[PDB]
Amino acid sequence: MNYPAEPFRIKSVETVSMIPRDERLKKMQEAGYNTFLLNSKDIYIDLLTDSGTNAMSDKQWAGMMMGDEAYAGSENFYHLERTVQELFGFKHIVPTHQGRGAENLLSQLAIKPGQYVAGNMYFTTTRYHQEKNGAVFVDIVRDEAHDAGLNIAFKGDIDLKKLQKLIDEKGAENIAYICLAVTVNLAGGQPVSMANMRAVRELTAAHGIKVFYDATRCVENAYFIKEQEQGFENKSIAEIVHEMFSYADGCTMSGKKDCLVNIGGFLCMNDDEMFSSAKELVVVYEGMPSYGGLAGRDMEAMAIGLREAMQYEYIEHRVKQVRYLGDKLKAAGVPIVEPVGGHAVFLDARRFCEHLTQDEFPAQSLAASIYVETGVRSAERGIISAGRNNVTGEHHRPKLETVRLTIPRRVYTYAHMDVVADGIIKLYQHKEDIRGLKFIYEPKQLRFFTARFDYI
Amino acid sequence: MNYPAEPFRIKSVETVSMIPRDERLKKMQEAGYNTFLLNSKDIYIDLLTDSGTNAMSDKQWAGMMMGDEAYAGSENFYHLERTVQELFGFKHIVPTHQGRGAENLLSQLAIKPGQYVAGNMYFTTTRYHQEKNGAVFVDIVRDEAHDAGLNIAFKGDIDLKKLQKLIDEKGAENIAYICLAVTVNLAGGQPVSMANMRAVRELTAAHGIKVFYDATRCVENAYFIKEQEQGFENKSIAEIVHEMFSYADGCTMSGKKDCLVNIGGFLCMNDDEMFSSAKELVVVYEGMPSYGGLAGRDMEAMAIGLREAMQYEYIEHRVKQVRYLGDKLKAAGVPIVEPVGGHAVFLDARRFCEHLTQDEFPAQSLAASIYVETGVRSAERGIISAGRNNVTGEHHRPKLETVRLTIPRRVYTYAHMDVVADGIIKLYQHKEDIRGLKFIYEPKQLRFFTARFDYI
Amino acid sequence: MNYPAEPFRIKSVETVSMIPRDERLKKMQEAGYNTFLLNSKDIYIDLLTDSGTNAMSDKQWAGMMMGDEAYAGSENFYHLERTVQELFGFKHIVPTHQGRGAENLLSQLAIKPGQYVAGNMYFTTTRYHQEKNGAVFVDIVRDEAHDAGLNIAFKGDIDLKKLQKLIDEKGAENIAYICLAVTVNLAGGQPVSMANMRAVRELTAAHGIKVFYDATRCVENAYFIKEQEQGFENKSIAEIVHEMFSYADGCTMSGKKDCLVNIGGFLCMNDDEMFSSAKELVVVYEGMPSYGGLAGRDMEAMAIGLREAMQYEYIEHRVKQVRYLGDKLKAAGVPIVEPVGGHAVFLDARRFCEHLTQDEFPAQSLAASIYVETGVRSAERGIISAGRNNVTGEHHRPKLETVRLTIPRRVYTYAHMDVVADGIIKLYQHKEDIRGLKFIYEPKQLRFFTARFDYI
Amino acid sequence: MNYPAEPFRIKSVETVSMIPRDERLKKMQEAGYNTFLLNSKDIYIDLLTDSGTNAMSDKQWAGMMMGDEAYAGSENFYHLERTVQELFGFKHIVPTHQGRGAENLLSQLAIKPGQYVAGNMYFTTTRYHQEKNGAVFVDIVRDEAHDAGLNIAFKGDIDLKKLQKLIDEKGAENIAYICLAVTVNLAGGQPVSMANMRAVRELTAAHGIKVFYDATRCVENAYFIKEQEQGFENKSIAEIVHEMFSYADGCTMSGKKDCLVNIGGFLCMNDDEMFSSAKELVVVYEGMPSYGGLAGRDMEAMAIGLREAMQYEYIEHRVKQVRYLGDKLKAAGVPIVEPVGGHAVFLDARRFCEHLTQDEFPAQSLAASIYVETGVRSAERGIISAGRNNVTGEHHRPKLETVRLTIPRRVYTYAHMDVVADGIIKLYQHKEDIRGLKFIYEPKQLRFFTARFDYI
Ligand SMILES: CC1=C([O-])/C(=C\[NH+]=C(/Cc2cccc(Br)c2)C(=O)O)C(COP(=O)(O)O)=CN1
Ligand SMILES: CC1=C([O-])/C(=C\[NH+]=C(/Cc2cccc(Br)c2)C(=O)O)C(COP(=O)(O)O)=CN1
Ligand SMILES: *Cc1c(COP(=O)(O)O)cnc(C)c1O
Ligand SMILES: *Cc1c(COP(=O)(O)O)cnc(C)c1O
Ligand SMILES: [Cl-]
Ligand SMILES: [Cl-]
Ligand SMILES: [Cl-]
Ligand SMILES: [K+]
Ligand SMILES: [K+]
Ligand SMILES: [K+]
Ligand SMILES: [K+]
Repeated sequence: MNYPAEPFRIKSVETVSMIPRDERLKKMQEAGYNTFLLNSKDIYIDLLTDSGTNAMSDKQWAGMMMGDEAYAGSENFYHLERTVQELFGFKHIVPTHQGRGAENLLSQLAIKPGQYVAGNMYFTTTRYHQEKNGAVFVDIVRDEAHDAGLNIAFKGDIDLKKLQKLIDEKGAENIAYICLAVTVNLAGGQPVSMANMRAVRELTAAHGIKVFYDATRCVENAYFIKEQEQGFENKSIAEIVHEMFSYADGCTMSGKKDCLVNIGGFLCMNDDEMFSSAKELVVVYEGMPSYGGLAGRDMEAMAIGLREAMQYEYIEHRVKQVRYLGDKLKAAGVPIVEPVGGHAVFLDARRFCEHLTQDEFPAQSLAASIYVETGVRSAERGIISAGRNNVTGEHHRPKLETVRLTIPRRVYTYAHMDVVADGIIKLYQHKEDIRGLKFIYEPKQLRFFTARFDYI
Repeated sequence: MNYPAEPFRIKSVETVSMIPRDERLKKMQEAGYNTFLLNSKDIYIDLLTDSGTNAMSDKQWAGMMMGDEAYAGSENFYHLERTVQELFGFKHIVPTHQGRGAENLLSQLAIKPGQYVAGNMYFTTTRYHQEKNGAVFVDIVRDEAHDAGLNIAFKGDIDLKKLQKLIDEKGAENIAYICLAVTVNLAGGQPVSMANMRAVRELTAAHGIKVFYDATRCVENAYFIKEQEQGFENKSIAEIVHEMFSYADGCTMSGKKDCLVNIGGFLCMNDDEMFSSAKELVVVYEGMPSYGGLAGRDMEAMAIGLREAMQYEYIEHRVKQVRYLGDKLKAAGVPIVEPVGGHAVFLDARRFCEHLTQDEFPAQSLAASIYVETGVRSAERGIISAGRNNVTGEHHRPKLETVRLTIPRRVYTYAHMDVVADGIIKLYQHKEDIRGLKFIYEPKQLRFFTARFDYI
Repeated sequence: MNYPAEPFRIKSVETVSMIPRDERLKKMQEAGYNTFLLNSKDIYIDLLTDSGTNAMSDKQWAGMMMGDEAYAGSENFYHLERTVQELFGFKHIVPTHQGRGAENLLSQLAIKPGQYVAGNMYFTTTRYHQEKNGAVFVDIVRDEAHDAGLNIAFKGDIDLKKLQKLIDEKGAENIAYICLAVTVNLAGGQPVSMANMRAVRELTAAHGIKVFYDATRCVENAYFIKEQEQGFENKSIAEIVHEMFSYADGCTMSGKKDCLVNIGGFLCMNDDEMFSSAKELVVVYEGMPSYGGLAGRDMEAMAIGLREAMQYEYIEHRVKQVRYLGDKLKAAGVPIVEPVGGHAVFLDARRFCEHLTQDEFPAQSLAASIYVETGVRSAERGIISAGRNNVTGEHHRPKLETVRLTIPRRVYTYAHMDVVADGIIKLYQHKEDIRGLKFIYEPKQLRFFTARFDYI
Repeated sequence: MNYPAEPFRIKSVETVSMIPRDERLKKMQEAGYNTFLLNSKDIYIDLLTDSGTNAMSDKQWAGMMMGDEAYAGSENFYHLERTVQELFGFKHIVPTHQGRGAENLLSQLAIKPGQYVAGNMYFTTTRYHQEKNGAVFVDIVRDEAHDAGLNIAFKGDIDLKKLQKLIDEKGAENIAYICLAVTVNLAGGQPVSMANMRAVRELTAAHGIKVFYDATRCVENAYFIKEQEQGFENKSIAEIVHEMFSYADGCTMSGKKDCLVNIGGFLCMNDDEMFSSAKELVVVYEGMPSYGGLAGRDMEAMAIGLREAMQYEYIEHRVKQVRYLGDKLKAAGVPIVEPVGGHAVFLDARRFCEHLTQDEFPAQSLAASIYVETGVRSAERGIISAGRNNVTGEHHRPKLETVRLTIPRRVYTYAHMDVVADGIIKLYQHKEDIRGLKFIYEPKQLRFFTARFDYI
């Protein structure tokens, strides 16, 4: 209905190139049919992740010239701190070099073994850090989130009856915290409504339960709220973002997503004692409370980017660029998760590869075939990424078996999207040629980053 | 492909203001309805010129960090010198801060007063430096080049009969040189064939006449040759460039055009004694022969960009992006100069606004309307820019009353082109509503730069 | 020459300023009398640490423009990898965001709880990661390293008899590894001889014991070998470095020291299995095996800086600039650790404050006093940094109770060193006025980074 | 005997080669014993000029990432405009790519055939543009300026009697303007007093005569005023600069000197009519009035740097670093121009090599020897640069036969100065071994840059 032009100009460029199909085939076999193991120079359009692949602005790069590299008390730390305090409203901030650094801190601090962490689906590293510290993870997202072809708004919402049932069955004091993610990545980058955030806050508060947001794509989320939730039409993105976090006790953020940077994240909290504990731990893994495993210039760039993300036209274009790709795939009949989310289009590999069972890793193989036929790199987001259940030793078997076409922010154009859509539409015409995979090498956790496979 | 995807990704972005229509209207009126008085900060898409507005590459910006700022013997100078010798095949090079710096040097070195300089049309600064040093300019472009709507290939070609005629009516000894421009800006960015460059070289050499290229858009020109001149389909852009200059005795270059930089130019020649004399003169106006009024980093950026310009996919996309805008305008019935040239689309503001007389400044108001409706700045290239006749006091009346949509290299997308086209097309549907202008402040010189207007 | 000029020019600058004494006193109080808690903007000359505070080169800032920010397979990773393979000679490399990220990995991978890690003294984070994974740390440095005034060469050498005794008493199978640090920071930056490294490799290999170097100041170390170990005087820094690591099974390194960067580190090993295991773990804490919690641009800068550090004139100047500062203090009677080490001058606070006992934290108070009187920040390196013995709950009581005047690489001049020395000399004249401190806030590990104190 | 520490620390370094003496001799030979022909890569300490060789700040480099490269109405133009209007107090500013571009403009604008332009000595390019436009030059500096060893304050002052004399003999209507330079370069960097600027303005104003400054080293000049002129002890650098230009009708500025940039200049004036004419001409030679042959980023850097220059500690250190080298040379008995100027030390090569006559080029040979012995490049500033008087074909015979040790701003340390001094002193102690030179290649004009020599 609307695909706006880029609300910015190109200031500098990076060359892209395609290698022949025959070379891509060798590369893909070299990589054990795992797109995560391919090499950057062999990729033409790199949709592996929107993590840390974003284009910075001229103002960010100006800040990159103004790094105060002091070991302690860098002025760039104070700019970051004031910016996050202003925009998110949390009392305290601890920088980390990226998101999983903050998850490591939060999980060590806030989980006793045997407690439960509940959330609206999960991100791989987030769940791993919860479980590594002794938590049992419980999925409390609404059922609709797991239905790929279901086109409803705010699919990321928590089901308050699931949360209430967990409380009734396990007791509030045995829930370490709720991890509320905005947006919800596995559902396709699906937003959570303000009404749901408020409802979750009221119920958890009544039971003394803490709520930490996974804030990684919170600006994308705020845009969906402005666009679709009644009563927010006229509120600014910044106001919506500030209200969202008013319903939380803290957050983990990978700045490498919505803060428009190549590195960076942080942990926020309102509680003073937790803040003191977090500082005692940040020095073990990351660095000082005033740099957290980041150079000063990166704290600067992250401060500037988070503020830039609040510009309405930027985030509207960001999200509608993704929608353009998904709209084009859907109009051609390629099966995708719906509605399109904020950061990626998720192909529905279960439908794309109906000739394979999920045990033959259709998402992983489709990702491989897309690179072979198009030079586009995408991510597996199904049974491989979901990992092994620690308790049963068997695959987690998510209902969503998808391939993620993940869009870095401010990097590509609509013409690049057309390339991506065309090549996937042409692969769809011979989708029965996609072969099942088996493991030849499986890491003990987060296996999808470096596992190797062979064709069945 | 008609319209290829960009053969690069965005490395960094330039922040723009997405100023709405009501505010653009206020800004346009405060500019005296003169786009030259607009502030850059208030412009979304700036098509005033392709000069010095290009986006550099990551490699060029790496070069910007390696500026050897020494007054003499800079490594960056030696890199520029080697690059230009390699790619253009001239013996000697003298850097200048931009094209008209080299034009100053060439016209002082190579023109004895009274001599003739003949070229395929002309450019403002180039002709001015010729005439300033006593030359008489003669236009030897083919008659077709002055027919704005005639769509023929290699429209910038010289008419060899005109050059022969000049030689017989004036004598070769009285011709300082032939100024062969590639492309021809005033015809709309029209290319010159290799066959024509060969023919021109042959005739002149037979009479001892020198040929200096105005080379500012030589790479665009090279693309047209690869695309459309029989025999060159399989030659690389570099091979075409090197052959082109092999038919010249030297050149003046604005790096600000096809060397993909924001400042920079140079003078090349093969003659040892002209070179000695250029090195004396460059000290007067520009700088040392080893930096030419450029920072070392800029010599570096220009060395790198000129070589990046040789990449086929880059220049193909550069030219086809301009063609896309022009094609889209032409399909909607918008009157343009044809065929579309390499760097810009020229709107025929006379036909656009037939209901206005030339004295009511149709090009100038159309330009103003374009900004109001889209945030796009465009250049009046008609009666206002032609200046006033001071002997008679009436306007100089240009044959071409145009608005120039000049496209910087690697800055904009096809979606920006759609903003431009869509907005001009809507203005075309209501062309009768475009109001004439009248002066309210007219300076005596450079009136295009600071004049102010009110609607009649 | 005893004090060579800088083997480089200044490319860009950062202003320095001093706030008045009365304001510094307030700042010192607000900081709990812990220099680690002061803010950068309040520091005149910041000698807190040489960690990450280095000035990068033009070549490094060129690489900073060439960040390939791909999530997997960045070109910058492969540059780092081949640079470290070339210069250190290890088979495999895993990037980490800095040194303690590498330490986390090594200690988790190579320690069975109950085993011993033996080393020539220790760095705080290194030992903490050893202990938190269940090792007992054993100091096997030669006795002389603990004798502040004893001016002998290669104070950092392991005592082979101490190592053999540990083997005899505890069994080789109960030794997780030997952590051999080059230089040895706590002894004052004291080098290890190539003969010692050889002897250690011969003994350990016969017992099946692995040796991992803490390579963080290995280039400083190499310089001392070149300067003072007979038969190396005309070998290149690079040769020496490569031979040093030929005696190791791997290493941890903080690039923020001798790789001349503001962020960055890595883990190296020769063993194939351990490498596979390291990659399974890097994704939990840091990131992919091909970015390790760094931006692409940072792997690039680190690759470039490590190679720059091999330049003899650079490392000669670096080390002799520290010596200059130590020579000036010593000549004026200020007590220092001797001989001066590679990266810092260590004030002997035991002799500076003979009126205080070590239980009164003379080093912590001397660092506070230096800042208040001069605006120079320096680090406690005594009883506070030594930490708390977790078994008995008592302070570790190091013989060395020192203050570290830590020199960032390529940042300051000899004139700055003169200012530092003059201010400390003047303080020493009223040394009796320095008051003892006591804890008011003690973190549970690594307490020196954020502890707060008050005067006794 | 105050030599302050640098009021900045090193943010980034420039890589340098330090080739040994035997290779420097080889290079010096290949260069024809002319230091202007040496390559930058072969020089350790490059004191050829303070022009465009300065180190910029982090703030300037952040400005470099904020280049608004628009052809008209760039934010960087507006920032430069308001900054110069503010700090110099002129009504109108026209940017130019460097000083001699502005001189071209001023001389074309303000000189009528046959008029006189009188100044306190002259600079090469400034006087050339004056004469080229029909002016007759007249030196009205005080006679003292020409006496090298005369150590008096404000040596650049104009002699009011000579000005009154010129007026009486020639008539004020035949004087185009007084060209007053601050500092006076050819006298050795000698300052002009506020008293003299005031008196010059008074006398000229009495006769309706214009005064235009050469402002290139106006900040250095302001420092001398602050340090030494009674009435200005308590005035800031900025207040002094602003008062200085209040005694002028306009100025030409090379930003490559006291604006702390690598490229840039401008033309200032108060007269509305001359401004309009200057805007007409700037288009011919430089660019639009809105960029003047500069990239937007450079207008930015120059705007930032002019303001930085006003910082007392910066300019105090700048001047006292030059003074340090001069004082060390004079204490060793090396003959120099006195007092030491703002930007350079001038060796008196006449006395240094009193065994040679001027016609044997003692300054040129000394410069050669300085480089061979230290890797310092310096500028011949004597008979060779004076040039031939080609009316007669003989050498011009300046009273000042000098070698200029020209100090770029913020690039070097006092340790570098010691390198320079130590080597020159060693040379001085066997100054008889310096061999005379003779032309083997002389150009007709500007022989300083390309002439080549051999030992007699
Ligand atoms: C063919 C050709 C050129 O195209 C060219 C640059 N073209 C301009 C600049 C420009 C010049 C005057 C007024 C305006 Br309005 C705008 C443009 O905007 O099209 C030059 C000069 O080169 P230079 O600008 O580097 O000195 C020489 N020959
Ligand atoms: C007083 C004063 C100057 O000193 C000056 C430049 N001064 C140089 C450069 C320089 C070096 C060698 C030959 C030449 Br010829 C020139 C120097 O080394 O001292 C200029 C021109 O400014 P510009 O260089 O920006 O055009 C105007 N006035
Ligand atoms: C990417 C991500 C993370 C982890 O962030 P990193 O910076 O990659 O460690 C956590 N949660 C979500 C929802 C993410 O997308
Ligand atoms: C600085 C240091 C470390 C830790 O590295 P970080 O990058 O600070 O985490 C480890 N060992 C030694 C000897 C060090 O000096
Ligand atoms: Cl992922
Ligand atoms: Cl000149
Ligand atoms: Cl420390
Ligand atoms: K520009
Ligand atoms: K740092
Ligand atoms: K990245
Ligand atoms: K320069």
